[PDB]
Amino acid sequence: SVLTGDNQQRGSKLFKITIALSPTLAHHPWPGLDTHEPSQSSYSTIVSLERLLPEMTRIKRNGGRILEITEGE
Amino acid sequence: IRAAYKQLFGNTYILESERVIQAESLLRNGSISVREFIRILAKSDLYKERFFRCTSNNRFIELNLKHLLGRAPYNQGEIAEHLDRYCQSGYDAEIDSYIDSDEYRRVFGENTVPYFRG
Amino acid sequence: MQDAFTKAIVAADLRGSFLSEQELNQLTNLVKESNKRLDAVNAITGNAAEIISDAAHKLFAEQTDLIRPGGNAYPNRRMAACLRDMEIILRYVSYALLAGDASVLEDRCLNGLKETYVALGTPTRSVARAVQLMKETAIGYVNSPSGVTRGDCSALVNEAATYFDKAAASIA
Amino acid sequence: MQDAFTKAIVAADLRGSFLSEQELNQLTNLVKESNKRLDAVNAITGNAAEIISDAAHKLFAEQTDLIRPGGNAYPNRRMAACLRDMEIILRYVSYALLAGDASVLEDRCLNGLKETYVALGTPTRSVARAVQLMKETAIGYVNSPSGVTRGDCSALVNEAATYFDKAAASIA
Amino acid sequence: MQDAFTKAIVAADLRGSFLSEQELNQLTNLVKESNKRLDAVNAITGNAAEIISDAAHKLFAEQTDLIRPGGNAYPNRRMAACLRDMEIILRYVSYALLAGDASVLEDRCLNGLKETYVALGTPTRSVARAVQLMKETAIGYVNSPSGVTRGDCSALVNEAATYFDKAAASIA
Amino acid sequence: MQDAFTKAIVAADLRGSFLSEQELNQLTNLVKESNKRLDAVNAITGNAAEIISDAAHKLFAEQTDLIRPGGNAYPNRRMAACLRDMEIILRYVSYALLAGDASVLEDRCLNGLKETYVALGTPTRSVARAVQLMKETAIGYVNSPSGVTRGDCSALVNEAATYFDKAAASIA
Amino acid sequence: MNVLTTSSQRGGKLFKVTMTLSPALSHHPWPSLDTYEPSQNSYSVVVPLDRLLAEMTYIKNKGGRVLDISPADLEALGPPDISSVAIPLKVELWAKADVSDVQAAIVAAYKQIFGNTYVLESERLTSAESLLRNGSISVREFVRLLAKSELYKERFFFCTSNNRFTELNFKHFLGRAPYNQSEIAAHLDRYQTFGYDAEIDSYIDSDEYIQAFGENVVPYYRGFKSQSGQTVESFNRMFKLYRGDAGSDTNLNLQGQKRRVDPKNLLRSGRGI
Amino acid sequence: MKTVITEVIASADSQGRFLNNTELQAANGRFQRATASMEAARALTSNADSLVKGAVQEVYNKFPYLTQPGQMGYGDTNQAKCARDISHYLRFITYSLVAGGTGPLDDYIVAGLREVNRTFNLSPSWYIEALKHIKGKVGSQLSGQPLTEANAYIDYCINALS
Amino acid sequence: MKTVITEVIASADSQGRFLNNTELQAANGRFQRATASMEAARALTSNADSLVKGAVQEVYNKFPYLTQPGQMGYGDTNQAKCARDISHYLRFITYSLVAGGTGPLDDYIVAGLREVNRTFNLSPSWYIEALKHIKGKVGSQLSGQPLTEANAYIDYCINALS
Ligand SMILES: *[C@H](C)[C@H]1/C(=C/c2[nH]c(/C=C3N=C(/C=C4\NC(=O)C(CC)=C4C)C(C)=C\3CCC(=O)O)c(CCC(=O)O)c2C)NC(=O)[C@@H]1C
Ligand SMILES: *[C@H](C)[C@H]1/C(=C/c2[nH]c(/C=C3N=C(/C=C4\NC(=O)C(CC)=C4C)C(C)=C\3CCC(=O)O)c(CCC(=O)O)c2C)NC(=O)[C@@H]1C
Ligand SMILES: *[C@H](C)[C@H]1/C(=C/c2[nH]c(/C=C3N=C(/C=C4\NC(=O)C(CC)=C4C)C(C)=C\3CCC(=O)O)c(CCC(=O)O)c2C)NC(=O)[C@@H]1C
Ligand SMILES: *[C@H](C)[C@H]1/C(=C/c2[nH]c(/C=C3N=C(/C=C4\NC(=O)C(CC)=C4C)C(C)=C\3CCC(=O)O)c(CCC(=O)O)c2C)NC(=O)[C@@H]1C
Ligand SMILES: *[C@H](C)[C@H]1/C(=C/c2[nH]c(/C=C3N=C(/C=C4\NC(=O)C(CC)=C4C)C(C)=C\3CCC(=O)O)c(CCC(=O)O)c2C)NC(=O)[C@@H]1C
Ligand SMILES: *[C@H](C)[C@H]1/C(=C/c2[nH]c(/C=C3N=C(/C=C4\NC(=O)C(CC)=C4C)C(C)=C\3CCC(=O)O)c(CCC(=O)O)c2C)NC(=O)[C@@H]1C
Ligand SMILES: *[C@H](C)[C@H]1/C(=C/c2[nH]c(/C=C3N=C(/C=C4\NC(=O)C(CC)=C4C)C(C)=C\3CCC(=O)O)c(CCC(=O)O)c2C)NC(=O)[C@@H]1C
Ligand SMILES: *[C@H](C)[C@H]1/C(=C/c2[nH]c(/C=C3N=C(/C=C4\NC(=O)C(CC)=C4C)C(C)=C\3CCC(=O)O)c(CCC(=O)O)c2C)NC(=O)[C@@H]1C
Ligand SMILES: *[C@H](C)[C@H]1/C(=C/c2[nH]c(/C=C3N=C(/C=C4\NC(=O)C(CC)=C4C)C(C)=C\3CCC(=O)O)c(CCC(=O)O)c2C)NC(=O)[C@@H]1C
Ligand SMILES: *[C@H](C)[C@H]1/C(=C/c2[nH]c(/C=C3N=C(/C=C4\NC(=O)C(CC)=C4C)C(C)=C\3CCC(=O)O)c(CCC(=O)O)c2C)NC(=O)[C@@H]1C
Ligand SMILES: *[C@H](C)[C@H]1/C(=C/c2[nH]c(/C=C3N=C(/C=C4\NC(=O)C(CC)=C4C)C(C)=C\3CCC(=O)O)c(CCC(=O)O)c2C)NC(=O)[C@@H]1C
Ligand SMILES: *[C@H](C)[C@H]1/C(=C/c2[nH]c(/C=C3N=C(/C=C4\NC(=O)C(CC)=C4C)C(C)=C\3CCC(=O)O)c(CCC(=O)O)c2C)NC(=O)[C@@H]1C
Repeated sequence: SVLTGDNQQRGSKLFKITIALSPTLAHHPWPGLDTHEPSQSSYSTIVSLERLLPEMTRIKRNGGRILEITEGE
Repeated sequence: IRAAYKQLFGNTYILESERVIQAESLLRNGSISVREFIRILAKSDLYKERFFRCTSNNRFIELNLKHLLGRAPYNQGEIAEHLDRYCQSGYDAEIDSYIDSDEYRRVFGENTVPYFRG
Repeated sequence: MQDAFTKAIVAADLRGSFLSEQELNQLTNLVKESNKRLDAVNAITGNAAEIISDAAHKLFAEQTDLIRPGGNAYPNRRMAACLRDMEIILRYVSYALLAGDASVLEDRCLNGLKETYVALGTPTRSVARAVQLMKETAIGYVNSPSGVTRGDCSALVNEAATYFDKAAASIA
Repeated sequence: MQDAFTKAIVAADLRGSFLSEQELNQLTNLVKESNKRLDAVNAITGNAAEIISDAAHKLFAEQTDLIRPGGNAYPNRRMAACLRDMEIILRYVSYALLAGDASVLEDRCLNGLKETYVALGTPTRSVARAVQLMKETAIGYVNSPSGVTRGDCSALVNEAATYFDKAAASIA
Repeated sequence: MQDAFTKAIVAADLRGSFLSEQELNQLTNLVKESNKRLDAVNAITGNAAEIISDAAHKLFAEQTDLIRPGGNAYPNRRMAACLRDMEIILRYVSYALLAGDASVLEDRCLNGLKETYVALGTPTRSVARAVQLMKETAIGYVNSPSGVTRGDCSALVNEAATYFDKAAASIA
Repeated sequence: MQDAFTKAIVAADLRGSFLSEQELNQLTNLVKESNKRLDAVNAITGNAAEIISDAAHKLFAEQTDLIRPGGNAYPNRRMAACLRDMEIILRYVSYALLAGDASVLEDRCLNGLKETYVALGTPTRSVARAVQLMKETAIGYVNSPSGVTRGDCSALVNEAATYFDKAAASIA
Repeated sequence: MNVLTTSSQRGGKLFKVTMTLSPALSHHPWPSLDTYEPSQNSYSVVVPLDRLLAEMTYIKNKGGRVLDISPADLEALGPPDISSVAIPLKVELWAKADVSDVQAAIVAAYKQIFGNTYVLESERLTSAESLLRNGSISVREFVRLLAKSELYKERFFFCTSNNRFTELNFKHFLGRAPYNQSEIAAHLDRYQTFGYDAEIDSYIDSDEYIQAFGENVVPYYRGFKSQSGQTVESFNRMFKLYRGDAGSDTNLNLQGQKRRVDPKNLLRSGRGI
Repeated sequence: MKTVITEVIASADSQGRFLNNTELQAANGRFQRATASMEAARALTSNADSLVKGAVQEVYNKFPYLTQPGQMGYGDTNQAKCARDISHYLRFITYSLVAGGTGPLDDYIVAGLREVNRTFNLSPSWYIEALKHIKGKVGSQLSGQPLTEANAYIDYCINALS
Repeated sequence: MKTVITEVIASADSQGRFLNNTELQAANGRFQRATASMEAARALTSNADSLVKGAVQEVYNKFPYLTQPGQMGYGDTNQAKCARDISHYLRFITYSLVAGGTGPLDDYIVAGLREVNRTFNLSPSWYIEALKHIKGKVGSQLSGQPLTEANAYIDYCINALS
């Protein structure tokens, strides 16, 4: 997801992260085994440095792994 | 119920018809304080039409003061105080005033059948 | 975030030194201008609605197609966006103007703006145009107010311009 | 949710039986009226804005204080709420009218409503009043439309009333 | 119940100690003021009827609606209550004033008052208003009496105020 | 939220009137004291850590049991809480002091505090005690600072007290 | 307690009154010291409007103090219908959402995030809304923005106590009502050191939020249906947190922010800390 | 309600930190300014009436048709209202000067402005003129900072209305 | 970084609104104060060194054992460090005066203070003394508001350290 401007209102250095997506991370609200999105199997997000560590750790315990990390600017 | 009837009634016979079932209902339920149960009695037509009509104003005052509380009336003035009420306010208030009086509350105030502590 | 003061600090920090006396004198004088600085901002904020309204009229008189079916400003929905956007940009610019620094503007606002516009199919050119239109109107007020002590605001006026322009450029 | 049909079902279910023939004939007839029913709804929705606008005017002509400082409809902010509220109630009423059942109205709207109003210090009395004001205006339209095949709508009209009234009552 | 003296005692008790000499000197001086204290009370009680009467007039001149059909002070029955209430509050305040302590007022009077008012739909705001109206009138007398030895009562006057205010606040 | 100024406004609003000249003069003078007001706050904030530290020591010297096995301040975990709490209360008090109004304190800090304490089994009395202990220490600083222009702060000092006390009372 | 009749024989509006009982008010008929029965530590009386005055004076003259008075009509009203919340609905923002689908999510969010509470047009946030519908922000990220927004702080956190704010937060971010004292504690500690922002972040970050409506699903009421690791009492708490539909979390009402869940109830479910 | 003082408290509160130097600086600002603010309020309060008359009037000159029968400007009730309303605007403005924040304005006037106006078909335009005319008059009785303050607030509404 | 100016922008930004009068008032405050702030900074900057020497020294008097072998205060390396460190604290303080906010302090010094100190077994106490001693000296070279400002910031650290 291309950042339109700095996403986050609270301010710090922002770093784009691209993740392969587990079904669990973005379960669809559907009967039977949940399925992550068809279009995005690689959700890309802009995160503040402070939140970076939490985001990454949550990503890590979920099945999906960081494809790449890029600074957001 | 058995006791309540006796103490507030003359000890006069009470027929099953006479007994008010709606007040008796609610005791099992809760939601009626026993002092409030006793209020329902006497607010009853049963007591007013009989034990109130026949006797003179003075008579029922003494008999209330007996039925609701053991004491007979200590002084002329306090009997007079209720007599002021007769016209001053509705009868229901005056009887309500007795159970609302302090000593009714002080002894056997709540959750207690009145007794002839006299 | 950042602003004029903080900035100078940061620089000093990396050298590992106390602020040079010379450098203080930048800030000392900056303070003196405050009053001027403030009024400038006040003027913008006071006229905000208008500035935009105005700029828009002119924008649409020029590029008729934007408002025609198939254009980018059509229909209502889109139009609305376009107005909102202009405003935003303005808002930021103001912020900067107060801070005495581009940063805030660049970071929160301008960064990624171009790309957005591109992805949407919004014509970046026209956006830029609008920004300028705004610029001129805005300056108009900054520079011609009522009840203010008469004096020279040029210094501030130009800095204002620059901000507008950084905007224009990075969008374009 | 619930409505006329579903309702009858549910009842039948608890008895454990197929629908009584008698009961079918309630629904059979209900169907026949549909067309009428529908137009009724249509009339409300069509005039919505007005219904409210109107009712309000009259509400405020009556209870001047509501709009005076210290009243409940003052200041603007509050006023707004009060308008919004009226609308909502209306919205629901309509819904009910279609369903052929109070439920939706009771459950979504009237549930908790009194208590809210109480906690706020909103005077329940006045609210109720407004509801009625609305009622009368609304009926006005339901009952006097244009271009519709002429017939008797009373049956529907009264049911409409009832809904309004359930509202009035439970609020009050 | 409680009052100034008793209070100090209680505190001392929990520490498990005799009264500190310092603390005695609070009470010693408190005694000295008695005479002043008393007259203050006397003034209120003496003018009671009036204080109320007055406050009411002003209350109703301000909030006309209270006395209009649909208001809270209408009809007679209600009006009566409202008057009675004011009085009560006053009565208590006085009590406190004598005691030299808020407690009595809080415990017997203020506790639960708000909630009552709420349940009834009585507008707490207006009640509070009345309390103040009373306050001012009352002070009026406390502070301007006849035949009393001339001196400074401020200390007492302020304490009086506070009591009124605790009332106003907890109701409101 | 609320503060001294806003408050006076609100009152005026309900009367429906422009501010009384008398009333302005309350605010006018309030302004004058600002400087004093501020320093007071500054003093608290400056000494914060200490105030607490101090109060605690004294609290625990008095009520030995709190720190004994089975008491409420034991073990560590609990102790921590107790410290944290004190701080919070303080923080708020300060806030109020600046605002020139209890409100802020009452709403976010005090309201429901008692009940919490009760539910937990924390002994309300002891909490209250701590609050006072704090009070005295705090005033200590407010009233004896260094490098400040010497004058009378009493007015502020007392208001400070009151805040502490509202706290003490509502907890207790 | 349930009150059986709304009005008395002679027309009057019955009012429940709750008082902390005192030994003088009620006392057993026993030798030794007078003791009020334990079960009636809190005692509820139902009285006509007329006697109220005299009934309460007496209660307060004795050691009794009035916990609360409620009109009997509001009382002895059903527990709120759970119709709408029994099955919440669910809102999913698909990538490449149509202009309408984006609008639906926004409206749904504002509902659950801010409770029934109404959001004025001025109050509503254009920038955040703008970002969704171009891509770039998850529904989850929109949620974050809203909690961080002053609107939310002014309503929930700034008026009420942080004990209030935590459950208020639980409900908005997760359907669930708080289970156990521990959760309330934990959040308060987090607030002290980390500050507001980190506490807000924790809820959205938490796996429970991820496990149900993790990303691009507006939050819906998980409470009012059985959930994993949820104490039965929590379900009952939900009824206290959620009153009806058209009932909102309001700083506006008299003493507006208070506790829906009494602290003792939390302690019942779990204690240890 | 938004005033300088309330905000800093709020911000301090959110972060969970004591009021430090940062905030006090801000507060100080509010207080220093007040002297000018206060002056302005005293000036408006005094001339209130006259300003109101002049404004109401103006509006009619600007929009003659309003005074014609079957219009909104027509019939005394409406005129009374029109007067009342403007009074309000003024009232609040004063408030805001004194409070040292837009707060008062926001909560009474601004929030919900649109919908009110929509549902009763009040054209923002009108109010605006009122204000402008006012602004012009105020631009005589006041001067220097007092004036500047007056403007700020008056405008703030113009912008909110439009 | 947290300064008066940055915050108001932030708050304005969050709400999504222009800087109105409210915020400007605040800003003004910061600027008026600056003159005093700036003065203070010039005074500290000049006497830096001397303050540092005095402080370091003090610490050792206060905690003699530090200078004994096998301790932290012992051996020049450590002394050098000790000096360096205090310099820093000072440096930042100046910064903060000029910036008109705690910002600089927060981000350099305060954030992560604890853990650093824990892992290297630096006792906060020490630093504190340094500061206090400083504060005392500063309490001569400065006076009036300039002084007051100096204190505020110095303290702010004391509180953060403890
Ligand atoms: C069956 C004919 C063949 C097959 C299917 C299969 N799929 C998965 C896993 C996934 N398949 C999808 C598909 C979709 N993504 C979408 O968003 C949509 C709708 C728009 C669809 C239909 C996705 C996303 C997944 C990943 C997550 C999931 O659990 O579904 C599997 C299992 C893969 C695994 O390792 O778990 C299978 C078997 N693949 C075959 O082998 C069949 C020939
Ligand atoms: C108006 C002068 C011109 C114009 C505007 C326009 N914008 C969009 C869509 C968007 N523009 C923005 C703007 C921003 N991105 C940011 O990051 C910020 C600051 C935080 C802003 C102000 C964004 C995010 C969008 C996309 C979503 C939206 O609803 O705005 C459009 C519509 C494009 C679409 O199809 O969505 C338009 C028309 N473009 C023109 O044609 C004008 C010359
Ligand atoms: C510049 C574009 C135009 C201009 C500005 C100008 N302003 C002043 C002086 C002041 N301006 C203000 C205004 C504010 N100070 C504040 O604190 C706030 C926020 C509440 C504002 C809006 C103030 C107080 C002053 C000082 C006193 C005064 O008004 O004179 C000057 C004078 C020089 C100076 O630097 O102070 C000037 C020149 N005047 C122009 O001619 C430009 C069109
Ligand atoms: C208008 C007829 C009268 C009036 C109403 C009024 N209501 C509020 C506030 C609220 N009212 C509601 C109502 C609803 N919320 C819902 O979602 C629904 C049904 C689904 C309804 C009908 C609620 C929840 C609120 C709280 C949120 C809010 O404040 O907007 C007020 C505002 C309270 C205040 O004092 O500020 C008002 C004024 N009051 C009158 O004066 C009219 C007689
Ligand atoms: C009743 C309140 C008033 C009224 C209504 C009325 N309508 C009809 C008949 C029809 N009306 C409709 C309208 C609709 N049918 C739909 O499916 C929809 C939604 C898409 C609408 C709005 C239709 C189709 C009919 C049938 C054809 C026709 O118009 O004749 C009647 C006649 C009775 C009947 O159809 O059984 C009536 C009475 N007219 C009044 O006089 C009332 C004031
Ligand atoms: C008068 C200033 C305002 C007003 C008051 C008002 N009160 C009632 C009814 C009651 N008010 C009370 C009063 C008290 N209860 C207590 O415990 C105490 C202290 C001992 C007080 C002050 C109570 C209990 C009642 C209910 C029973 C009663 O008979 O009073 C009403 C009438 C309520 C009704 O619905 O009729 C009123 C009007 N309301 C106003 O209009 C004034 C602003
Ligand atoms: C204070 C609000 C006003 C005021 C009072 C004032 N009173 C006194 C002195 C006395 N007042 C009393 C009155 C009483 N003492 C009692 O025991 C009773 C109940 C029967 C009353 C009503 C008494 C006995 C005294 C002492 C003798 C005397 O009357 O002078 C003073 C003098 C100072 C003192 O403290 O004694 C004053 C000032 N005077 C004001 O100016 C206020 C308006
Ligand atoms: C210290 C003087 C005394 C003490 C305090 C104490 N408190 C707790 C537990 C809690 N404290 C609170 C209180 C607050 N939350 C807030 O937001 C505010 C301001 C509005 C306060 C004051 C809360 C919520 C808790 C419960 C959860 C938590 O611990 O965070 C304890 C711990 C007891 C326990 O088991 O929870 C203690 C010890 N107790 C003493 O012994 C001192 C007399
Ligand atoms: C009261 C507990 C103590 C006290 C205070 C006192 N202060 C002044 C004067 C000023 N104090 C300040 C302080 C500030 N102003 C600000 O803007 C800020 C925030 C950055 C602060 C901390 C200022 C600037 C002044 C004016 C100049 C001066 O210092 O005198 C006085 C003087 C009287 C007056 O202001 O009218 C006093 C008395 N004095 C005491 O007795 C306590 C020590
Ligand atoms: C003693 C081991 C501990 C203790 C007890 C204690 N209790 C009270 C007060 C009351 N305790 C009761 C309990 C009962 N009343 C009943 O009727 C019954 C059973 C039928 C019980 C068991 C009650 C009701 C009271 C309050 C009123 C009363 O005394 O009747 C106290 C004193 C509290 C007071 O202020 O009166 C105490 C001390 N507390 C201790 O110190 C021990 C740990
Ligand atoms: C004057 C320029 C024009 C005018 C105005 C007018 N207004 C209304 C009705 C309302 N106007 C408002 C405005 C306010 N009322 C408030 O309480 C506030 C906040 C303090 C404002 C800004 C509102 C809310 C209403 C609706 C309710 C009401 O009765 O006030 C009318 C009456 C129209 C109607 O009743 O439908 C009029 C005429 N009058 C003129 O002649 C000018 C064109
Ligand atoms: C002086 C009171 C004591 C002293 C100093 C001393 N410091 C260290 C180690 C460190 N000191 C710091 C401090 C800072 N470094 C920074 O970058 C900043 C922020 C701008 C500060 C304030 C740090 C980070 C360290 C840790 C490791 C390192 O510096 O590489 C020591 C060494 C302790 C050790 O065990 O290594 C010493 C001795 N010397 C004394 O005598 C006092 C105890």
